[PDB]
Amino acid sequence: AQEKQDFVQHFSQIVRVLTEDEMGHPEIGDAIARLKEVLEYNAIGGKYNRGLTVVVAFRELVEPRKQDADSLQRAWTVGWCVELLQAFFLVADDIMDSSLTRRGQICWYQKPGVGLDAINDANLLEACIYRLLKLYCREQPYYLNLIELFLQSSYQTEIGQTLDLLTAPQGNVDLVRFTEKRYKSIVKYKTAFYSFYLPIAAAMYMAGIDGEKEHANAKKILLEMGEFFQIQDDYLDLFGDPSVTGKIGTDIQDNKCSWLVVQCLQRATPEQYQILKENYGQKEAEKVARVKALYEELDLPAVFLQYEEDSYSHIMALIEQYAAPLPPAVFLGLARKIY
Amino acid sequence: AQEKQDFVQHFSQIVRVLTEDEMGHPEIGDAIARLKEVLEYNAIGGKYNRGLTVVVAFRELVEPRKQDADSLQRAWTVGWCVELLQAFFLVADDIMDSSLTRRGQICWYQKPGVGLDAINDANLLEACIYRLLKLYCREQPYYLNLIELFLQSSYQTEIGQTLDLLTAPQGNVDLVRFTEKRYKSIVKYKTAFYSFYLPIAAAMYMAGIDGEKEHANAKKILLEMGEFFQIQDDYLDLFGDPSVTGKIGTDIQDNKCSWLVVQCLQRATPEQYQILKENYGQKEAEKVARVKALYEELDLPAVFLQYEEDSYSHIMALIEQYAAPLPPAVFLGLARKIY
Ligand SMILES: [Mg+2]
Ligand SMILES: [Mg+2]
Ligand SMILES: [Mg+2]
Ligand SMILES: [Mg+2]
Ligand SMILES: [Mg+2]
Ligand SMILES: [Mg+2]
Repeated sequence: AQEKQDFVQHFSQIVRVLTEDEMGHPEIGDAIARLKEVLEYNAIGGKYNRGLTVVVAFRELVEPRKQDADSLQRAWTVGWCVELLQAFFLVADDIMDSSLTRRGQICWYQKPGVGLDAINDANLLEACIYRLLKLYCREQPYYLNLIELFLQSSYQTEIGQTLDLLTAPQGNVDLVRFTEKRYKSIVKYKTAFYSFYLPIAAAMYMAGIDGEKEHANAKKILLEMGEFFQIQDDYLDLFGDPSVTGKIGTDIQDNKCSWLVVQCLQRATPEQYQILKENYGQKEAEKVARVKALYEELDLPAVFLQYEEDSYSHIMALIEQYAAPLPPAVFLGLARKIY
Repeated sequence: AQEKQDFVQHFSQIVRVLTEDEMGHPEIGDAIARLKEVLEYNAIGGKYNRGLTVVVAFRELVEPRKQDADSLQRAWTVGWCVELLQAFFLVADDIMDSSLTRRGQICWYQKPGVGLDAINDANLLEACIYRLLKLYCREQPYYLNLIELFLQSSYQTEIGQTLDLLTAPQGNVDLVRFTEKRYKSIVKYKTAFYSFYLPIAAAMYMAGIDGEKEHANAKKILLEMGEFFQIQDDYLDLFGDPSVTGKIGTDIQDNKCSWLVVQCLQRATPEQYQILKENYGQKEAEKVARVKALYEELDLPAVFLQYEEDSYSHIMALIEQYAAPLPPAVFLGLARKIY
């Protein structure tokens, strides 16, 4: 896009401000050096889809007369705050899941000499958000709105992550917990709210669009798009092409409440339920092959393609009905890239 | 005191509001049940010194005409927010230090079926603070002041905890890192700011006392009292009577940048430095006996008693000079209980 350029470049000033700006407090140098390393390792390396969304939406939503360099700089900073929310979640999630890599890189907590100290580094990444907001936006009228937005997004992501941990406890294989309401509930709180609501809502407040109806309306579209994003992600984990996706999938081995397995449990005969009690969550490849096979027997990819078409119409209907007074392009830009 | 009563009782409504109040969202019941268990296990069981300080100071600072039931209830809620900040730090710190117990109880993360999931429970306890503030204080004029106070206290505690992790890395025995400036720096950020500034400053904002000079002045007294509190705590860890303290100390075994060992390193001859390189951080009891012995050879407890008297005069001088326009009783209440 026309913006990715400026977005990554501005990370350097984000880092300058967060480290240079306690330079008149030398006794904390050594911890501020470490915060620089946490930031650099964890905030950089993604695609920045969520950060950039804030910027794109800011550009589509704020009257061009009010888009000076200072404004823009604030929008780039809020974008980065979304990225940092992200980095915080991911560093913590990787520790909890005992992950090895992320973005095909070694997980921060696995780096020699980091280990569980990453719990504190993860907290710091979260703290940094509110530092940047204060530094860049304290005089703006949407300041407190943004602060509350970021805290509510965290709470919701956390409540979502609880549901996820209660549903899929590693070692307590119980496919009984994997219902569709549960599934949709986890996605909503854990993924959709911060991934699809947070960034558009942030741009909105920056634009002065702060009414509860406007936000209720954007939220309806965006949680629905988040649910599709994640279902598509579950589907693609197994049936995607790794070269295209950049991802080699392991949902089955990791015991996930994937959409695929919810669907499968709704469509299994008892023999199949047991075939799935037998192979769900084994590293061994033939056990994994066996589950995939079961998924294909029951035409789950045809189910997915059907779901993908229905949901596309549904989102477009939602847009026609709830976008206004926002430009529909704000939503459709995102629909086009996810679909 | 005349208040402890009401403070613990009000925890029940804190819990009601944080769990009943998403009762019209059933799909998240099971996670809200878990949040209730996190709250109950981790927020209860301390002495509540920091929570109660908010309440005591609110009572000493707000004109009695403005202390209705609603006001008081808000002060009890902010007290609890300080307790929850606490609980958040402690649950996370125990995971990072691999602690077994706290408050002679099993650490939350060690409870069967919790483990590293406690990272998310700890984050939730933090989120709860901002939920309570919104629920109880959003219409008050000090709302945003409090929010910023709690976020800055966290950032500072975290930066402090970084310094601590960089200074005393478990397995990288290097007494070289344990200087006095370092020591004082860790205490300040890691302990004093949230333990002694946060609660008085919170009561201040609730009282309308929001000027930067007033807060700079309270901070001077309170960081100084925090430094004494912690030095006294380091001293008592080893030389305190466990029956009186309720604590059996293990700073030496756990490789701490204790005040005792900073002092010792300033007063060691090279033979002694090596005796301390030999015994600092061993579980084995005679190695511990050996370090204590070395501390007594160099009259560290006489050093401590001297420090305790000097610092007492110093705090009183600080109070005479920086309390106004607050009632000195706000500070002296706290001086009396710590000294
Ligand atoms: Mg994960
Ligand atoms: Mg996870
Ligand atoms: Mg996936
Ligand atoms: Mg500890
Ligand atoms: Mg610690
Ligand atoms: Mg101690």
